Amino acid sequence: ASISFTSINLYATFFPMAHNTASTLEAMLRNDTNDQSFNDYLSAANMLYP
Amino acid sequence: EINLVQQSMPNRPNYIGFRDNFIGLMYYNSTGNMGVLAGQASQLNAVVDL
Amino acid sequence: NFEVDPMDESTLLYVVFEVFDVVRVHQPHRGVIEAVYLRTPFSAGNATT
Repeated sequence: ASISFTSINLYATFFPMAHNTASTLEAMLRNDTNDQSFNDYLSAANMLYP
Repeated sequence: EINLVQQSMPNRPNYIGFRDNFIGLMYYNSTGNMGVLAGQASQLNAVVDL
Repeated sequence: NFEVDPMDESTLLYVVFEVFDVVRVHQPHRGVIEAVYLRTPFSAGNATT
């Protein structure tokens, strides 16, 4: 079995929204109290012991 | 009587040893044969090879 | 201390120590993204390139 890669593109999809509404959202999320925060679903240290 | 005349000359000197400091005897800078220095039970490599 | 059944083949034990793994992403300026990674009772010893 073998594989080869001919062309990898990146695709993106952008929500159309009015420019005045868009820039208001941006200005709100460049504050430091409006920082996004995420967590891993399985938050763990993963250890293998023979 | 033909093979009374033959010329013969020594083979090339061809010294074979090891390398300068034992180069290429330990994998370095190879991902897939990376040596690991790790803690007691941390399970974290303290060697990163690029 | 774990006690397990014998098995003829080589085996591993996979122990998961569940933590909080949190990233707090701030973008404060155009074309800039920043992040801080907290991990609690098994903090990141790495911070590799």
